[PDB]
Amino acid sequence: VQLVESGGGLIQPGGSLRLSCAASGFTVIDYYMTWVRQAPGKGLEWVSVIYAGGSTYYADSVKGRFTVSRDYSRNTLYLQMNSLKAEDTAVYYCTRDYLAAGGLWGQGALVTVSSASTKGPSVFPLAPALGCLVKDYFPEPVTVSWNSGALTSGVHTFPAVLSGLYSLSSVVTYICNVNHKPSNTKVDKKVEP
Amino acid sequence: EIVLTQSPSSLSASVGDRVTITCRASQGIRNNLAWYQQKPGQVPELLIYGASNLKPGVPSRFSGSASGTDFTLTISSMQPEDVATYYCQKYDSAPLTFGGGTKLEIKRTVAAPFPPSDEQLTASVVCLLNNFYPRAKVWNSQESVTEQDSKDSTYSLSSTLTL
Amino acid sequence: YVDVGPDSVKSACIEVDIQQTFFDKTWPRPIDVSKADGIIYPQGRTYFPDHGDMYVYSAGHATGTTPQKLFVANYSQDVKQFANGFVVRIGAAANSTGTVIISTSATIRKIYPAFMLGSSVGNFSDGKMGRFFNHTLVLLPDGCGTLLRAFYCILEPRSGNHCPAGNSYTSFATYHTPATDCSDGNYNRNASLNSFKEYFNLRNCTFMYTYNITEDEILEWFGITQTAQGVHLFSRYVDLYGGNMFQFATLPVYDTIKYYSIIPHSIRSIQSDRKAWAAFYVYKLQPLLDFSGYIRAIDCG
Repeated sequence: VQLVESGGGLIQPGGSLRLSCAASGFTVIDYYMTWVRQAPGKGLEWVSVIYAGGSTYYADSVKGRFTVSRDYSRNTLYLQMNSLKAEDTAVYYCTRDYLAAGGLWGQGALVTVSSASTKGPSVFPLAPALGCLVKDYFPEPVTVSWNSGALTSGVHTFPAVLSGLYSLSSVVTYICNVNHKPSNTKVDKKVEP
Repeated sequence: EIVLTQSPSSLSASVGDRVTITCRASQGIRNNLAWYQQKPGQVPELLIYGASNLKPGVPSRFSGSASGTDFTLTISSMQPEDVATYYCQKYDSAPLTFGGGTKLEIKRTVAAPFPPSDEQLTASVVCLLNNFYPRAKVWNSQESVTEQDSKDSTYSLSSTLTL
Repeated sequence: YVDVGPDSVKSACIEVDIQQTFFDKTWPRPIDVSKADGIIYPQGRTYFPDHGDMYVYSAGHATGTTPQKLFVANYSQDVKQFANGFVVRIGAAANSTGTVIISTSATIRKIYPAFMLGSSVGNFSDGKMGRFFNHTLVLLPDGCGTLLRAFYCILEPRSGNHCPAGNSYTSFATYHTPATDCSDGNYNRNASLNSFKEYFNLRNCTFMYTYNITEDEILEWFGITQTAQGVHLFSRYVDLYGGNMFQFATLPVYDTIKYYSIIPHSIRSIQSDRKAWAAFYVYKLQPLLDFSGYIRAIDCG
C-alpha cells in the first residue's frame, strides 16, 4: 500500500490549482481519506475530509475556496483550490483511514502562492570547514549534496532565510551538487585550498 | 465547539524520564482521540489510536493511559531515538481539529564551539561555530539560529551579513 | 473459546441512510396450507402457520463512477419475539421484472438471510432499539451466497463515527461489493463477516460452525428449533424442490431464546450495475397431512 501525490508549484494569487493523490494496494471507496496541510515553520492543519458515501467536510478558513473529491476508475483523490492567497502556501498531504484517521499518510507537495518570478540559484565558491553558499533563487527548495552522494556525514544544510529571494548555506567538515527543480538547474562547484 | 489544547507545547526531557503529555478538550469526544508522532523533516506517523490502544507497528514501550477528561500518552523509558513532535487529533466528528506539536530532547551538558566570494566582488560575510547544546549568542544581518540537531547532542550556527 | 480472526481496522463505520416511504412496498402474498410450504418432516420415522413479515435488501446510493452511502430500512429498530419459532421463505419472485427500489427495472435476484438470536434486548445509548445483551447466536451468509457461518458470542458496539456507540448513528448494516468480493473462482468467504465486525466486536465465542451451499435459483424454506438437547437447524441435501425441512446440524445452545433480529444488507454498486432483489418473508409459527415419501395439509379452523 502506498500513496503518491503531485500537482504543486508556484502560483500567482487569485488563481486555481489542483492536487492529485494516487493510491496503490487498495481501493479508495473502502476507507475515508483526509487532506491535511502544514505551513512552513508552522503546525499541522486539517483541510478537508471525504467519507465513504461522498460526505465532505471542510475547515472554516478554507471553506468556499477548496473542494475535495475522488475518482474510482483511476483510484485517485483530488483537491481543487480557487481564489488562492499568499496565506495558502504550505506542504499538503493525503492520508488514508486506518486504526486512526492518519494511519497511512503520504509524501507531500509544496504550494507557493506569490507573484515573484522564478529564478535559478547563483552558487558561490567555498570559503575554507567548507561549503557552497546559494543565493537569490525562487521558489524553494534546492537539493544540496556533496561528492555526488558520497559525502553524507558532517553535512549540515540550513533552511533558506529571506527582495523576497531565498538564500542558504551547506557547510561540511569536495564538490557541491545543487539541484533546483523549478528552474531545472544543476550546478556542481569545486573547492579551493 | 470542542477545542483540543495539547500541553506542554515544548517538552524538555533527560536521560531518565517518562514522556507524559495531556490533551484538554471542552466537550465529550467518546474516546476518539489519536496521538501522532512526527519526526522533523518527515511526514508524521500514528502512535496510538483511542488514547489507550497500541499500533502493531509501534512497540509496547509507548503505553497510553486512561482518558477521564484529559488524555495521557505515557512512555515507559526515554531513549535517544524518541525525539519528535507529538500531535493530537479528534476524529470523533466532522471538524478534525489539530493542535501543537511537542518537541522532545535528550539531556547533555553545556559546551562551547568566511570572506565574500570573488565573483560577487555584492559582499556577504558568514561566521561558523558548531557542536554545542542547549540551543548561545554570537563576530545588518539575518541570523539563522538553527534548531538543535536531531541528535540534540550537538548542532551548528551560521548567519550572513550583506554589504 | 474459538478464534475468529482479527477485527476491523477502520476508525469510522460507513454512513447509512434510512428510508421507509420508498421501502414500504405492497406485495400481498398469503400462505396456502396445501402447498407443502414450511412443513417439517417428522424426525426419526418415515410415513404450522396470513400475510407475514417482508424484508427487502437494496443496493446503496451511487453516482456514475463512485458509489455513495448505503440505503437500508428500519428493519433493526423493530424487534420481534421468537416464541415457538418462525418459517423462512427466500427467493420468491426471481426470474421476473422488478424495480431497483432506489422507473428503472431489471430481473430479480436471490438473497440469503442473516439472523441474530438472543434472550435480553434493550436499546442503544442514543435511544434506538435493537441492542442484544449477553450471548447471541448469529447466522451469517458468506462467500456471495455460497456459505453459511453460525457463531455464538457477545457483541460490543464501537464508538467511532456512525457506529452504535458513537456520534450521528442511524443504523448498523451489512454490505459487500461485487467487483472485488465476488469473482469467478476467487470468491471471498469473509466479506459479510468483515462488514459485521465493522460495527460490533465479537467477544467470548463458544462455537463457530461452517456449512457449504451450492448456488442455485430455487425458492427455499428454512427453520430453527430449540429443545432440551440443543438448537436444531431445519433446512436441501435430502429434499430440494419439494420444500420439506430436514435436520443437518445441532448447536449447543442451552439458554432460552426469546428474541430474534434481522440484519439489513446492501451491495456497493453503481447505477449501471443496479439489479433488483427478492423480498424475504418470515411467517409466525403459530402452533395449530397428505403424503405422496413427501407431504403434498389443511387448516382445521
